[PDB]
Amino acid sequence: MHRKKVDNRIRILIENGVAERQRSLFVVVGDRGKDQVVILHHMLSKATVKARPSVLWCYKKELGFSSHRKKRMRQLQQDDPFELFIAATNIRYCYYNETHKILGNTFGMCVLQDFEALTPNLLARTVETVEGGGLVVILLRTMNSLKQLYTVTMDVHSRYRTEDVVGRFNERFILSLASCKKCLVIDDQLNILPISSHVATMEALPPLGPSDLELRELKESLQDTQPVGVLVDCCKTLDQAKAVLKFIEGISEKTLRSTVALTAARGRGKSAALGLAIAGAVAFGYSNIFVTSPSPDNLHTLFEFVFKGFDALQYQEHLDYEIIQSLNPEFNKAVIRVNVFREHRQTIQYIHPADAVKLGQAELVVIDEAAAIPLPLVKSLLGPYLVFMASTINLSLKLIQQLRQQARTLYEVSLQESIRYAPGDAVEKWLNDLLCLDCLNITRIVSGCPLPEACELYYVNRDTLFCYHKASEVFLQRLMALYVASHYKNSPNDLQMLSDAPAHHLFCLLPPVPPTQNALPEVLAVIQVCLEGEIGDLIPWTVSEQFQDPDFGGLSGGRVVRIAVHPDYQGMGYGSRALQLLQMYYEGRFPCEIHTVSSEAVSLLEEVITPRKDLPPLLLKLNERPAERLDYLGVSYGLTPRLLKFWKRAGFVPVYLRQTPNDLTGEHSCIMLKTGWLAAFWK
Amino acid sequence: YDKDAVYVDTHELVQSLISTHSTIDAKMASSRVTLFSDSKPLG
RNA sequence: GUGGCGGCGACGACCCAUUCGAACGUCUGCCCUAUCAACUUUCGAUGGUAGUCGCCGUGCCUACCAUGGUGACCACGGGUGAGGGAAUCAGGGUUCGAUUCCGGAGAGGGAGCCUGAGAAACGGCUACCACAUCCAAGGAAGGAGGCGCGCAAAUUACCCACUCCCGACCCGGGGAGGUAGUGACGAAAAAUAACAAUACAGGACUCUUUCGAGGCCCUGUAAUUGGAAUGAGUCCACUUUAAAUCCUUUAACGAGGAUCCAUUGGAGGGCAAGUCUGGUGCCAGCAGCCGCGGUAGCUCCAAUAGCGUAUAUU
Ligand SMILES: [Mg+2]
Ligand SMILES: [Mg+2]
Repeated sequence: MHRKKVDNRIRILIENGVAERQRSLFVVVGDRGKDQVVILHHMLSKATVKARPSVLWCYKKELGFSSHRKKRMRQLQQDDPFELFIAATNIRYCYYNETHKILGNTFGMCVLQDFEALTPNLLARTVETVEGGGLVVILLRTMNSLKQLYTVTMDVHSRYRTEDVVGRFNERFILSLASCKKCLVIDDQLNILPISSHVATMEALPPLGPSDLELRELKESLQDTQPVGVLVDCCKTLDQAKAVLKFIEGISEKTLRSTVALTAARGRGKSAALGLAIAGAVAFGYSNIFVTSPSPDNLHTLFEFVFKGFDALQYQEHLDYEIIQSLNPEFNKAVIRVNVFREHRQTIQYIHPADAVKLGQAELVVIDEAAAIPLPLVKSLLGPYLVFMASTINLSLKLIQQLRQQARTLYEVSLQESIRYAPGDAVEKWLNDLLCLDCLNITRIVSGCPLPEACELYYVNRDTLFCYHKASEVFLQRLMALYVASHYKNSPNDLQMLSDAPAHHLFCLLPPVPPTQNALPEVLAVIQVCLEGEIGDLIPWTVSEQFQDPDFGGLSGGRVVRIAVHPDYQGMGYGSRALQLLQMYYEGRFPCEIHTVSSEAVSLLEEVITPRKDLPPLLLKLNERPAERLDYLGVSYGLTPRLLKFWKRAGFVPVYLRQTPNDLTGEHSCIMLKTGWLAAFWK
Repeated sequence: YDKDAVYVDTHELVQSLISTHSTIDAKMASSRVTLFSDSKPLG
């Protein structure tokens, strides 16, 4: 029967990835994409020899097939390859909302069915679980996604947006596909779309890593010095072994006060290093050990490597040490208490973080997920004993800064090598820059301009911000680095709010600009304003419910979402300057979109080799843009002394303080307002 | 698998998508931006 | 005229009778055991009155009474291959005949519960106990036989055409039922040829411990020759049957070395420039598809589609 030869570039891509232990990405376009993933999965099974791959299916609301055996038989009541595919492969189905469940486990291949509902939180969690040479497949079934893809390739500046929400993140995702090396766009027929500009050159590698070579050497060299050597034997990556040895040398110190810190990102073995470190203490004469975490369920991998490290070096399951489990329905299966009596009596007990008492007789106490514990509680746990601290990457930095200033011995290590896949993966590197989950290690110092006098606020354009041009990308990276360096909790979803959420505006103050400059001016401070009321938010409802004021709610106002200044320039008053300028703008003291494509004109557009349409400017002066009239200004923040002084100096009057403190920070949210109705609220 | 090639057993827009003389990366290079509403284009 | 009279059917309906029954009694009659002689009142044994329950009569049961009931004429207790029987009809060359009738119980294990004329249900449910399955881990659904002998297909397929059963019904359904396979444990009948003719030779055959005695109306020849018969096989067509196979008819091919080639067991003959062993020069035993070179189908006996060996045995 007639058979269609497919481009070898598909098979070349798969074969190289499994050999290099690096993931690859596929974008299937068309409504029949569910058929294509079947063929793509089968090619993956041919390449990999370890085992049959596992498949992760993520959907938003609706799935075409039943996924239940008995229901699908009745529904059918002549042969389809897809129906066989579902019954054959070991598929784990998850929701977009319920993506937290699949955080820990590992899957061979990941399928993202619904493109339009993609969220930065979703992308980080699903791709991380893909391991080795596995595939990440994203489908474009909806007709809207096809024509959005169609418009951008013909003209980079031209974009198609129906009617509300612009949705720049999806456009940025489409544009970012070209930069990825291991990305291959495909049709419902097994046919490549040639847009990556690395696709044509793709070739097979001829038939072992630098960091791995030392780890084999360290595993051989440390056989002389053991029980240290046995611990690094159980290690999988080199960086864990370096963390293990620096842990045990801190243990061997004859010093009452010493601190060793783990600064490890997700995907890098972090609980594994702690688990071997605990076993190393048990191998030594340490007797009283305490482990602290927000929940006992959170630490399950920790005790496993303690269980694993014990198994390597004697410590039979019942002859030497005995485990005491939770014995409770809530927080089940957690081993709070473990006792090892081989060498005199040694016991390890999990305790609540709010247990400064019961810590009088402690030798080693280890804190886990230290960022999740309220900061004052951490200080109580320091004590006069040895402390191990592990905090996940992606205030704690100030606390270790105080420790570095000191008394306590300080040891710092960071984990940079992923357990699941090999370092240098194109998929991971592409994902990080797209999500902007990385910050520059070194920031160049610049001259300080006069603080209260000669700084002018500017209006940043949202549309030309997110267009993937190099100049906009760098300023995008600069502003977020200042934006995420704030004390405010950082989530990757914050990008989508700046990108998609309406009634949100970005304002930045810049140094006094001479005529001739370099590519990009330095940014000192940025303020994000969300417009509320007449022109649905925390402020309109909380005020209305508590004070029962009918006239309120018919007024027009905005709130400050985030205000931040560069850490080096902090404390000299750039923030106060921005607030004063913004008030003049909204009071009216200052004297007062990219080309959309018609629905029927999507096909009418032809290729424009050199872009001609003028892009809107990045930053606009306040005088150029008209201003809305805002009656009041508001702020909502967790009440802290340093901000309490600041906002009072800015003229904001507190109107509400929340009764119950936040669980993570132990801070009560405070709402302040500034514009006689304020006086009534204040009394 | 025959060790050399692989054999296995709306559309107008994709046919246009297949036939693109300039890749999107090449399109990106020509693009330029203007800051302060008047300046030398950075691109 | 919101007149008056009407036929033939269908379904339901109180009660009586009848049929199909079902259920408690009466009488009559059961195998072995006395080295089981006394038993019953060991949660009533016998009976009286009143009552509960039950379809009804009743120690069936409960209250209140009497002290009864059975037994050498064998009570009571214990046993008893209690696949085997029991019967029935039909028959000239002795019957390789045929068929039915049952003692109950259960539905993973013991209890409780629901319907109906009829079940303490061949079917639902709850609790407990024991199993096992799926899952996004929250919850959900469940009630028999083959091999172990070098060996696992009926553990199936077709049909309600026959016999009968259920239903609202002349017609629907029935794994009730009917039809269809392998087979040197065995038993029975039977092919692998028959009929003529010619030619050439001179010797058959019985008895007999090597001499010999009898004797012929024919014998042998891996000789030739002739045209009649037929089935093993091949293969049309009906008939058969719910459809088909099988049995019975039947058209056309199908024999000279008729090579279209019967076997199993016993006992003998024949041999070289051949090999080995032992002697009594030239011999004897054993045996002989093998030699110098060359590689392009003897005879006799016994049983006969059947015939031997080994162990034990009579
Ligand atoms: Mg026979
Ligand atoms: Mg003849």
